[PDB]
Order: sequence, then structure tokens, then C-alpha cells
Amino acid sequence: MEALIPVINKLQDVFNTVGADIIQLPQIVVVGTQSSGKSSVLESLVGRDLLPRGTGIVTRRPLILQLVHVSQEDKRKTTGEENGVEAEEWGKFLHTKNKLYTDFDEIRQEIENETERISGNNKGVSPEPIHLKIFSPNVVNLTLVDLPGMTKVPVGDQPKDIELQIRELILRFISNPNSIILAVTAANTDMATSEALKISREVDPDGRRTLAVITKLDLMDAGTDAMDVLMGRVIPVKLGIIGVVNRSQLDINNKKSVTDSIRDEYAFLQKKYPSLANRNGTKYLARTLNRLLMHHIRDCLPELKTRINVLAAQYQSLLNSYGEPVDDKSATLLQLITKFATEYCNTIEGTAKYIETSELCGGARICYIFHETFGRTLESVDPLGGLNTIDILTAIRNATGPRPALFVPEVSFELLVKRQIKRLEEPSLRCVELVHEEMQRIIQHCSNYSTQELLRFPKLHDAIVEVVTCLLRKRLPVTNEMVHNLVAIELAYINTKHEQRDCEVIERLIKSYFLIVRKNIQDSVPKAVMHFLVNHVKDTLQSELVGQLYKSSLLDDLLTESEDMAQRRKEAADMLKALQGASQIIAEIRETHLW
Amino acid sequence: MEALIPVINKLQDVFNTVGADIIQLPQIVVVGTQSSGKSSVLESLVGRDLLPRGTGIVTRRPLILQLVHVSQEDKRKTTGEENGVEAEEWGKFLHTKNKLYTDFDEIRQEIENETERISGNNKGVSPEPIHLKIFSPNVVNLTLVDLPGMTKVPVGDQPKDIELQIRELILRFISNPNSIILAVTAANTDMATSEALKISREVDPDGRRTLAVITKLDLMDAGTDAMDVLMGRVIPVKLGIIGVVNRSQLDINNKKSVTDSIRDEYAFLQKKYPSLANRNGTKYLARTLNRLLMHHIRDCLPELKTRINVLAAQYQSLLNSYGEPVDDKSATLLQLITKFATEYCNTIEGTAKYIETSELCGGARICYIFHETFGRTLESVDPLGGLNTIDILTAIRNATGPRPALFVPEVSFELLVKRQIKRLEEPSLRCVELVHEEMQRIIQHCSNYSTQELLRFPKLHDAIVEVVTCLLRKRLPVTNEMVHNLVAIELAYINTKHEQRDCEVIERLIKSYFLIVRKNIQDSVPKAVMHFLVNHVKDTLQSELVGQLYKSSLLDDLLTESEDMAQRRKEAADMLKALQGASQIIAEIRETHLW
Repeated sequence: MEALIPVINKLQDVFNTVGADIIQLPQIVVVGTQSSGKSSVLESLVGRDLLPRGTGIVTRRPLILQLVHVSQEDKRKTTGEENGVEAEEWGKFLHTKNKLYTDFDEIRQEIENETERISGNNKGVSPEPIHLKIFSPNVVNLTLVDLPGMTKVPVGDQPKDIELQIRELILRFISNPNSIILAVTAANTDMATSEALKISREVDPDGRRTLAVITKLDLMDAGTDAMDVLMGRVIPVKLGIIGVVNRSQLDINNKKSVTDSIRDEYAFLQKKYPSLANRNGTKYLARTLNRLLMHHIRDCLPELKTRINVLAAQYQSLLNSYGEPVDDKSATLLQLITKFATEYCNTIEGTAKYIETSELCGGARICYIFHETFGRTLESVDPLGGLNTIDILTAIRNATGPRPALFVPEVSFELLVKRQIKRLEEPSLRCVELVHEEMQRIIQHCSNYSTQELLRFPKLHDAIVEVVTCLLRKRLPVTNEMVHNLVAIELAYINTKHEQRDCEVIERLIKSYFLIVRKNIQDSVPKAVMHFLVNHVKDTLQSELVGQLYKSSLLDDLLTESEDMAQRRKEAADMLKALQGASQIIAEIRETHLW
Repeated sequence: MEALIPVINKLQDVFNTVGADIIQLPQIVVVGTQSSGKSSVLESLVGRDLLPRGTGIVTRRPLILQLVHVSQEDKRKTTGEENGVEAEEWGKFLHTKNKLYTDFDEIRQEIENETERISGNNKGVSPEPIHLKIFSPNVVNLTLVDLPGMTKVPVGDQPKDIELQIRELILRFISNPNSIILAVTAANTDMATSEALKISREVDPDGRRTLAVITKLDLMDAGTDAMDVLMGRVIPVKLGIIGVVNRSQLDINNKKSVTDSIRDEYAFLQKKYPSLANRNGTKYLARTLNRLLMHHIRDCLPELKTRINVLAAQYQSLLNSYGEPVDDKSATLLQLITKFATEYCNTIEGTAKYIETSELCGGARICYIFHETFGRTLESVDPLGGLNTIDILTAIRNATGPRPALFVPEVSFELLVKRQIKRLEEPSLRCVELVHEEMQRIIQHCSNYSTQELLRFPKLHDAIVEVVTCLLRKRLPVTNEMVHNLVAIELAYINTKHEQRDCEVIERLIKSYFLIVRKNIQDSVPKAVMHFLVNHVKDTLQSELVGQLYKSSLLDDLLTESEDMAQRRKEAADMLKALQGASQIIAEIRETHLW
């Protein structure tokens, strides 16, 4: 069936209403470049002009366009949702509350107003997306995500290094293996020089998810026809290439007729391209995009279902936590503190059901630092320190003095090995902070995934984070001093009593004693850190939380709920209902589609 | 060889000064009983009256009678050893110089006066022997040890424990395996009743080294007969029994000619002893004693030669130490401090040439403590002993919570292994104390063998010993704290990162971790102890010595000297000369006796 796309659209609008996350469900992301009239193509598909276009960047903020296939039957069921104004091809904004704008001039004016208000004179990066639900009968069910396009020469007033930021934003958006890359390039510049195809190949060298679009098919008269480009024989695309005659900004701003432009484009394609005319059309292009999106949804159905189940479980836990009455504050807060301490201890030991060997965090990261980081850093130093025998001879001569060399002075050895042992001090401290910082990464990590009950009340989460940070800061100097004392004992007092022959003996003693000291440090420092820092704090975390979260009335402050938090709770309950409905709908589909 | 006899006597006048007999040597020790006529027999043997008369107790201090036959050959062994003596017949004391006693009565009076002065009014026994050498043409070369006689009158100013003191003094001499016990036995009663026989059976029931001389024969003329005791039918001996008549004190005090007494004794022996008349006598007793001594010297030739050479070398080294006293206070003190520091460092290295006669070469012993003693002590403390079913059950139930336990919680295992490891603190302190005692023994070795010149100045010796001991004792607590910290660190770390069933699992894990911790502590703690104690002392010995000993107002007090030290040095020089002479005399024998 084709209800999967409407279900995804419902999920997306719910996510936007509840602060949509970066992890988005399968959607078509459009990437353009210089002289790319993406907005013109979207208007041609819609059949009316409703967005501002421009060479390269059309809107300097992310734009979410939901083309809803609202047939004549559903016109009265969708126009009546808000206000009383109704039409056949109409757009709704959720960033701007209600106020349906049937007239496209109002939509353009609102877009310009918001762009000026937010982006300002210099157009930077705005992670907040812009949502616009378009309803029309001609348009098929589709979800388009428009972002600034990669351009060698930035258009308008923007940072000269904005190209890297745009590329990183596109990579972040298409990181999930569910986005359909709609590549739009100007016929004036070869696709090889275009950056959109470069990024598409970087994320996917094969054209398994990239649809190349050739625009500006009006200037080919002054040059060469794009027939070869559409065929795509230099860099074949496994999905195909569709080209249309893009409309200039001047004509669009003059309130032109979209039907005339579509007719001219169709005639041009039919004449210049005897074969690339059946599928190179607005309706055909929209249907091809919808089919590609459906294919991607079919491919990602297992991962999509896994993500949906994870989100449903998270929201169920959030609802269960939020519904607990504040009655009996002491017992509930004590239970929450005990649960948080148990989760933290399990994460330290790795027994918590949120971290595995695949993911580096908590105990796993500490073990990696102790074994690989610290061990490899210590091993990086050569046993002799890389000093040539000439240096050893010079040191021996300097220490012994101007007398014949017949007895080996051990002090010379002490002068050299120490220098190497001192170099072992720096990595240890570097590791200690890496461990300390790692503890900090735990504090939020659980709250990010495990202890959402902390996120329920921001005050409680902040207080717990501050208490844990203070405990870590108090324990850091003690562990650091103990490690430094161990290093000092192993460094200052080494001794051997605990010309060529003298140099050889000194070098051998240096190597042997340095290896022994390195082994001792490797065996001791991690164990000392576990003693003073990890093991000591494991059980003490619960006691510290209990003693710091309750003096006489601190419980009320911790469990404070904000109005924004209440709104988020309501939106999350709505999201939970939507997730339950989506899971019920998906359960109808057989497992044949989950492969 | 005659020269072999006097030299041994010189040894008896040197080692006995420092205490007991350092080396067993062929010698004659006279042991008497109550109412013993030893004085008369000795006077008859000497040919003149030179000892106190009377029976029972006649001398209160160890008196040595060293008769030397006059001969030009022996002169080299007499004048060279002493400051110089030459006369016809005379007695000389090694404790006195520049005075020759040509009259034996004067010798006896001087001996009595010295004994009274040293021992005071008391008749007890003092720890100070007497040296006496008698030269005459009618005395065979023989050395005897005339110990204080037995007294049966404990009452009076003399100590009530005189018998015990006399027994201990006699034992100190006869305990040597090379000594020959001349037992003076009273013929009035059975030989066993005599104290000499009683003491003889304590360690030498065979009597292989016991030569019996029967006294108190004057009163045996009427009544009981002494023939039974003379024949040895009471306590037979393997060497023979000699009968000498006890001369009356009154007759001797009246200036009785010794020749007349000898004639009377010979007549009495002929009349009363037909079996043994010319075969028994004081001269025959002296000849038998000399024969036994010479035969024992012949038997001990190899070992005696080796020991004499070793002692000669050692005393030459001591004289070299005693050779040149301090000439410049500051320079001599600095040289002594530097030499002491070097010797201490060498001893710590376990390679110093100077070594004791009872232990290892100082620092080497310390290594042994770290190898076998400490390891065996640690292994003696088995992991089992502190675990029982009741305590294990209680710990498991407490760790699990308010519900029964059917698993193996890690907290209980960690607590139990920590408690077991805490038991390892005591062996560490034992090893540290052993190392400290070894260092004290090294200090004593340096004081007594390597720094005899330091001994000459007792103040400096005491100051150095006290300073070193105080430094070691002050470094001791720091090492103890470091080892305790190491033990505490080694027990908290968890190495697993890289009801009967539960109890058995807990016990096995505890045993494994305890063994691992024992290995780790045995590998580590010795290094820390050497760093804090061995290396630190090696580095700071000179600094501490300079800081504590070097002063501008202690040179005179530290370097005090006394004439007694000069006398002891002269005695040591005489000892060295006598040892060299004995070595030269003994080096004239063939080599077949060595194998």
C-alpha cells in the first residue's frame, strides 16, 4: 500500500510539534549548487509559485515541504482543520501559528519576514527547520528537505567558508541511511565540477540513492544540448536523470503563469530530446520521487521499526515517570536517587542495559584508556629513550671526570633513566584527566538515554550533575597526588645498588630498569586510580547524593516542573499515542516487507 | 719444636683479654677440687716457691704459669715480642714493663697484692686473667692455666655464689675441644666425689682429654690408701694417673729447699708405691703434659697453621688501623667519615671485602630477605583461616539485601578479599624490621671489623652509630606508610575487568585474588623499601654525616685517647709478632701431612 508515506508524514509533523529530533524518518533531501532553481522546480511540480527562488541558495534555513496528495474528496476534510478559509492548493505553517495563507504572496512575505528576522544581514546556519505543509490534488505525497547548496562562489552575503558548513550540515542530515539525495545542478557548469555530485559520491559513490536533476535548460542554445548529460555516460546514475527548463527569478517575481512554463518545458524536452519526454515531466518527476521514497522506506523498514520501538519504549517510560504523584516526596526522591546510583554503578561496571563493548562509554572507555591509551603511550618511549651511544659516552665522561675509565659510575645511569621515567609522568596525568573527564561524560550520558527521570525535572538533573561534578573534582586531586607520588618514588630512587664496556653496561642497565619501572607503573597506576577514584566512589555515590539532595527542604526545589516541561510532557504523550498507532499500522504489514 | 710452645702462650695472653677463647688451641686447663694441693705441685714443678700456699682456694683470679726452658734459640721469640728482657732466671708479667723479678717470693707477693687490689676485700673471681712467664734452667717448657681454687666457705665478704662463678670460669676454658683437663683429685675420698670429675662427665664422659693427678697424699699415709685411686680403678683414664705428694704449707713457708722436698717425695713414692716409684713425679707430670701438648699440636698442624696465618693477617690489618693515630684533627676526621661512608656503601652493595665471622657480607643478606624469607613468610599466611560458613552466609545475605541469596554478589567477594589482604600487612612489617636489623648488623660489622681506628675513639664511634640508627629509625615509618598504601591500593582494584555453590565460588575467587595480590606485593614492596631505605641512605649518608658530626668544638672530645688504648695496641703488636713467629716455625714442615 501507500499509507506508509502518510504515516511517516504524521510522525514527522508530530516530531516537529514536539521538537523534531535530528534522527528523521525516510525523507527526500534536496542538494543544489550554483544556478540551481530548486524552488522553481518545486513550484512547477505544485503548479503555482509559492516560494522564493535564487541562484544557488533559495532559503538560507532548512525548509520542510510536505506535498500532500489531497484529492477533491479530501479537500473538505483537510481545509477545515484550522480557520475557515479553504482552497484547492493551499499551504499551512506550523512555525507561524494558524493563519492559513491561500494567497501565495502572503506565504512569500511571511517567508521573507522570518528569514530577515532570524538569519539577519549575514545568513549563517540555523539548525531549526521551517515547516510548510502543502496540500494540492496534483502533488503526490512527498517530503522535501531543502538546505543551502554547495557553491564555489557564495551567493549573496554569507561567510566565505560557508561551503564547509553546508557540506557538514548535508552530511549530518543524510547520515541516517534513509534519505533520498535529490541532486540539482545547473547545465552551465559540468556535473564533474559541481559539488553536489561530489558529496553524493562521497556519501555513496554508486548512484543507488542519488537522483541527478539538470536545470537551466534554456541556455543550452548558446552552448551544447544537455542530451549527453541526461544520459549520464561519464558518471552513470542507477536511478536516472531528469531535466526540466527552470524558470528565472525575474519571471517568477512578475506573477507569471506556471501552466505556460510547464507547457514550454514539455515542448522543449519533446523537441530537443525525442526520448527524454515521457518521464521528464512535473507529474512524472513527482511520481518518480514518491516511488524512490517508497523504495527507501521498504529498504529501511527493519531499522525504521527498530527506531520506532525504541522511541515508543522511551516515551512509555517518560509517561510512566511523569504520572507519578509528588505525594510522599521523601520516599520517591530516595527511590530515584537509589536508582540513579545503581545505574551509575552498573555503567561503571558495564552491567547497565544501555552500553555494550561496541559503544565506548563508562567502564568500557576507562578500560580502553588504561589498556590502549596509557599502555601504548608508555610503550611509545624507547627503552633507551632513543639516545645514541655517543650521548651515553659523553654523559659517562662528564660524570666520571678527567680520570681513566675503569669502574662504571652508576650515577650516570641514574642521570639518564630518570629522564625517561619523568616522561612517563605526563601521559599518566593525561590519562587521569581522560578518566576524570570520562566520568563527566557518564553524568549526562545516562540522563541522555538511561535516566530520563532526571530530564523530567531539570532542577533535579542539574543538582545531581553538580553534586557528581563536585565529588569528581574533590577526588581528582587526591588520585592525582597519589599517582604523582608513585611516579616520584619510582623516579627519584632507582639506583643500581638497591670506556666501551662502561657504555654498554650503562645502556643495558638503563634499558632493563626502565622496562621494569614501566611495567610497575602500568601495573600500579590504573589500580591506584580504581582504588581512590573508581572503587571508592562507586558505593559513595549514593551516600553523597542522599547527603547533598536533602538538608531540610531541598526536595521541593529538585522536583520543580516548568511550564515548558509540562508542554513537552503533553507533546510527548501525543507522540506516544502516534507511535502506538504507527506500530499498530505496521503490525498489519507482513514480515516480507521487513527484509 | 720448642718455639711452638711460647707463641701459643702469647695467644692465651691476648684473646683472653677480649673475652673467652676466640679460637680453640692446644692448651692445659687445671681443674681442682676441695682441699687440693695444686699449689705445692706447681711449686715443685717450677723448682721454686712462686705461688700462694695452702689447700682449698689459694688464688682468686685466673693465673697462668708459663715455664720456658732457657735457650739461645728461643730468644728471637722472646725479646722480639716484648720490649726486651734478658737475665738468668726471672719471672715477667705482660701487664707490667720495665721491671724484672729475680726473686720468686717477690713475684708471689706482687701477684697476691694485684689480686687483692683488683678483687678487693672479696675473695670472689674477677674477669681479669694474669700473664706470667718464668724463665729458669730447671723448668721444662710448659704452660698451665691455674684457675682459682675451690672454696667451701661461702659465708663471709666473698660472694655466696662463688661455686657457680668458679664452675662457669672453668667451663669457659675446658669447653674448647683442644683443651686438656688436668684434674687434681683428692685421694681421701672417691674420685667421683671431686667436683672436677663431676664437671668432666658433663660433656666428656669418655675422659679422652682428662689427665688425673692425685694430691693430698700426705694424709693418706695412715688410714685409707691412695693406691686404688692411683691405679685408676675408681675412674680409669686413657692417659694415666700421676701421684704427687702435697707439701705442707708450713715447711715451705720456712724456706725449705726444693731439692730436699723432691728427695723426700721420691723416697715416699719408693716406699709406698713400688709399682710406680720412678715413673711418677712432678717432673714426670710436666713431661707428660708437654708430650700431650706437642702431640696435639702435631695432630692440628694443618688447621693450626691455617688459623694462625689467618689471625696473623687479621691482626696485621688491625695494627695498620692502629698504626698511625690521628695527626691532624680536621683532616683525619674527614678521612674517617669518608672511609666509613665508603665502607657502608660497599656493605650495602654486598661486595665489601670486610665481612664478619658469623654472618654474610652485609647487603647480600638483605637480598636473601627479599628472595626466600619474605616469600616463605607470605606463603605461610594462607588465604584460609579468616573464612567460615557463618560469616560467609552473613556477608552474602547482607550484600544481597533483605531477601535470600541464590547467586554470587561481587560486593561480598570484594570485602572478603580486602579483609584477607589486610592480613598481609604484618609480613611486610616483619620484612622491614628484618631489613632494619640487617642494617644494624652491618653498622656493627663496620664498627667492630672495618673501623677499629674508630673504636679507638669511642666518642666518634658512638656518635656515628647513634646517628645512623636514628636515621634508619626515622626512615622506617615512612617506608611502613608507603607499604601500607601499596597494600591498600592492591586490594581495592578489580582484576576481573580484563548456598554451597556460592560459598565455593567466593572462596575460589578470594584465593585466586589473594595469590595475585601476594605476587604483586612481593614484586613491588621490596622496590619501595629499597627506594625509601636503601637508595635514600646510600644517597644521604655523607650529607647526614657531615651535617651531624662535623663541628668546630667536637674534635678534641670525639678524638679522646687513653694510655690503656696504647697498652692494648702494644699487646696487639706482640700478638702479631707471636703469630708471625709461629707461622714461620710451622712453615718448616713437609707437605705430605696436608693430604
